Amino acid sequence: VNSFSGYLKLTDNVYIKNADIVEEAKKVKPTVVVNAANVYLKHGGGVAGALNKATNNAMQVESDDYIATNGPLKVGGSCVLSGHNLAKHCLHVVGPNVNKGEDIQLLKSAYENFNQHEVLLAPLLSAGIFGADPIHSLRVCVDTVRTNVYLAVFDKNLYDKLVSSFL
Ligand SMILES: O[C@H]1CC[C@@](O)(CNc2ncnc3[nH]ccc23)CC1
Ligand SMILES: [Cl-]
Repeated sequence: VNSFSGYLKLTDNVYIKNADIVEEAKKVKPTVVVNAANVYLKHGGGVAGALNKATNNAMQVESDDYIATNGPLKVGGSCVLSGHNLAKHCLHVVGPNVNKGEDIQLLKSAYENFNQHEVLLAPLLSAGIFGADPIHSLRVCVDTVRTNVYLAVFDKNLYDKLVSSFL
């Protein structure tokens, strides 16, 4: 039993809700919140910009030190950093950005990072400003993640389409 509330159950391990991931994280304080990161951990917009804003830019400050030490992530890769005031940890995961021409096949690799954590609050990877089809992202999530994932979908119209089209 966990404290996630109001989710629709899609499969044994995948759950979905129309919610602002920032507000969900503040309420639940999950062990892991997933960020829709880029390889430079520049949290300018989308989910990343919103999460970082909610940390009063502390996420960005920590991220800049991480990059200065380690260099950029790989597309499809991840790193674990602090969750600041939102969660114990933030798993920064880089899905492919279609608006940069990146290979959508890397979306499966990106979701594999979730399997290193027993329970996560997450957005749909490569959705929104990353330009992928969110219906496809949900399919890859369900077919790749085996740990317990609670998906927050900001857009109510999109949430309803994801549910009604889910096979
Ligand atoms: O087009 C849709 C695709 C999924 C998404 O859910 C991605 N972006 C977010 N997902 C959850 N919480 C959030 N807060 C700010 C941004 C944000 C919405 C756009
Ligand atoms: Cl977005």
